[PDB]
Amino acid sequence: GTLTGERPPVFWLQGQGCTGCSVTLLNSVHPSIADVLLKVISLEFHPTVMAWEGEHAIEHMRKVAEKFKGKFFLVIEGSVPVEADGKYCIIGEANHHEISMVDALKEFGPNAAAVLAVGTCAAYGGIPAAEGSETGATAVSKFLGDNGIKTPVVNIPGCPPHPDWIVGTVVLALDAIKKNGLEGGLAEVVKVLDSDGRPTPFFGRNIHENCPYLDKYDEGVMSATFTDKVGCRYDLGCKGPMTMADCFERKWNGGVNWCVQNAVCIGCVEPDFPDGKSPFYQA
Amino acid sequence: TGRTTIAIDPVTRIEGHLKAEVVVENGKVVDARLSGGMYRGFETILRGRDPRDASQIVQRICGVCPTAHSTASVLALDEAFGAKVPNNGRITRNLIFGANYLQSHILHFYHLSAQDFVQGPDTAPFVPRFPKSDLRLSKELNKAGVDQYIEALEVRRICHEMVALFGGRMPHVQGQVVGGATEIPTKEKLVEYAARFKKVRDFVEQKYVPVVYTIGSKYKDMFKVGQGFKAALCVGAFPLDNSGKKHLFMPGVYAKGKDMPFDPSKIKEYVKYSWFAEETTGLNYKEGKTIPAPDKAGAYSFVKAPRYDGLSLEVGPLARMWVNNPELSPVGKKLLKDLFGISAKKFRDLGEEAAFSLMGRHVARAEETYYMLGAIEGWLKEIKAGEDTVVMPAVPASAEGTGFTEAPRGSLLHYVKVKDSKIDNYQIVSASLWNCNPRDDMGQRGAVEEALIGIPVDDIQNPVNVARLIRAFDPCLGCAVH
Ligand code: SF4
Ligand code: SF4
Ligand code: SF4
Ligand code: FCO
Ligand SMILES: [Cl-]
Ligand SMILES: [Fe+2]
Ligand SMILES: [S]
Repeated sequence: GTLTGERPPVFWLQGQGCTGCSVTLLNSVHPSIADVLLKVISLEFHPTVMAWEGEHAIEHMRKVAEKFKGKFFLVIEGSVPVEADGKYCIIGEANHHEISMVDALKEFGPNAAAVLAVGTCAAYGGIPAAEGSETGATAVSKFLGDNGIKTPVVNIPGCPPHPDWIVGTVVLALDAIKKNGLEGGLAEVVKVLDSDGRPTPFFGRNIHENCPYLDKYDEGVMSATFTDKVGCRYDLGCKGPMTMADCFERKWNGGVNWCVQNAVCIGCVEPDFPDGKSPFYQA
Repeated sequence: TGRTTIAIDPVTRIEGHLKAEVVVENGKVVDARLSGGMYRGFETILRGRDPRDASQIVQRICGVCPTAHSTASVLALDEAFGAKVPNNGRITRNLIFGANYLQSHILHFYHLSAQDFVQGPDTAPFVPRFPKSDLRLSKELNKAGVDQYIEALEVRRICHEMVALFGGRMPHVQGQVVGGATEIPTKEKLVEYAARFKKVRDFVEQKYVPVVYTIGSKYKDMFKVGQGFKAALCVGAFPLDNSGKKHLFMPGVYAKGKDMPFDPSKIKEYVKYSWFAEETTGLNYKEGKTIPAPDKAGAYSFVKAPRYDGLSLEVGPLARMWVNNPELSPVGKKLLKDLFGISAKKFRDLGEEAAFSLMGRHVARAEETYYMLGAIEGWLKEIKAGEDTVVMPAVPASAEGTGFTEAPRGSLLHYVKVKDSKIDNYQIVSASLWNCNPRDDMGQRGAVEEALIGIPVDDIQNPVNVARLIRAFDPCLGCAVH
């Protein structure tokens, strides 16, 4: 990229998020987040990092949205709660009117080029939708479908995702669009999504079948304490067998560790996370 | 001039969802209300689970500060389970968590706060902004701010590599569990941690601490506002031995000009102005309840209103540094003299008024970052490569426990009650809860609400100081509400 190249507009809306999907993106090694922001995309609205504030920030997003109707990318971090008429997530106020996450997704969703549901909360509901919750936390694709909004969705799950999955999905999409235009490009992206909406380049391989401790699993040699790094982690709760992600190879945080080496995989990229992956510390 | 009422939603360059509404009369804020507008309900989501799951689930309160929740949760579980964490595991935990203090403070000052004082490059997300943003720095100093913002993106990423070395990944560590830490530090990985730490130390010492004092010296007016109650809380953090009695930050309360002990039984959470059922008001956390009431008349936040013996207190670096009164950094002492004409040796030598101020909170955070370097250096000397860091305790049928620590933004406790080997109750009283809460049942404002009183708004069309004050507290509304 260059400082003076084409950089499409992106709005980043937080629903019932923890900001961890934003923070994981800040950890991108290559391209660095500085290069992503200054050379790859134009991050026009993001509540955690943008200069302006309040109604002025909302109106800025609305002005860009009008100029780039049908063409901006919409990132969602967090789930969308529908109970209590949307009141469990208010994201702004303008014209003396509060704007719920429900409202915001109904406003901008129809006019995005594509919606990137970043993180398991946005993709699948995640922890806010788990047993014991009461906010009607809803995944992006379901919310949009329920409301008749047909904009394409790509899921980039994880709790959090690896930055390479987020940046890499953006790169995949922008490449496809460069080659084919917007509709042709998005069609090429959809072709490489699995049945859970995930890009098969990153989510197409199972952790367990590629795990360095697979021989130990097959031999029945199981660690009885977390600090025994020789045995397989299955009896300690490892969910690698049920998890589709490339963590075994790219690892985490500049390659310095990953969940299976350190402790256990908790299946954080899967549509049933957390409840279908719990208890975490037994099989 | 008369009244203007200003609503700001979203308040940006904080974490999470916050609305601030202020009443301005004659150029000053005369009233304030803070609203945490997003709720998830972790305290109810947790019920019925294997208690060990909590140390993963609770981290998702907060992707900026997940190590703090991890820590509070495992300490609570350790107590409930009767788990005796090995000495080397205590130290390993401190290395995992301490590295995120560095990350969080650097993120806060540069990536959230610095644009309050620094004009970024002429492209989103640095523009557009208020036409009169009150950006006072010379071209050279402004450029230093931008250059350091950019460098800090790499430094904070390196801090997360440090966290992940023994924590597994970050955000959302795998490496802290009931019973200790899941990965014994190896000699090789301790070399890796130290090498990264050296880079972070150099950035903190040479860039961050000096830039805060230098920018502060161009905004001296910002030490004169934002006092609020001048009342603080610290509950203790980073245990320094296995006794449970000695911590890097020792507990204490400060209010009405007096130091007092911290007794956690004096914490009560009020809900009159919060969206929770009225019958749940006034409960100590050991008996806490979380029953949302999003339509309740008069309420304006999903943040409960915690009070300490009736007092509205603030938390965070200022609170800890004021309560503990450590020596100031060498560069802080020097720059206070050179740039402010202030002679100071220990933190309280700033005086109560300047410490409890908008800019004083930024200074406290920079000083605390420097202070944490020494703690981490100490842990790197104390740790023993190869020595076991975890025990594997059976889940109890019936038990309770409380974990107390200090998140980067302030005091944090988690309380767990286990019945039939499952979570019966789980209550969280977090840092930004103490800072960013609404009025209590007597109408007394939360700490930031009160600190807004007196903030200058000489230009209602560019009311920049309202959110500048809020940002000094490093709010995290995910944590505040959970
Ligand atoms: S997916 Fe996980 S890391 Fe991302 S917003 Fe949800 S809880 Fe946070
Ligand atoms: S450690 Fe986990 S992913 Fe690896 S072989 Fe064992 S069960 Fe499978
Ligand atoms: S190893 Fe498992 S828990 Fe860790 S990031 Fe990958 S999918 Fe998530
Ligand atoms: N730091 C942090 Fe998060 C907040 N507030 C917690 O606890
Ligand atoms: Cl933390
Ligand atoms: Fe709570
Ligand atoms: S936080």
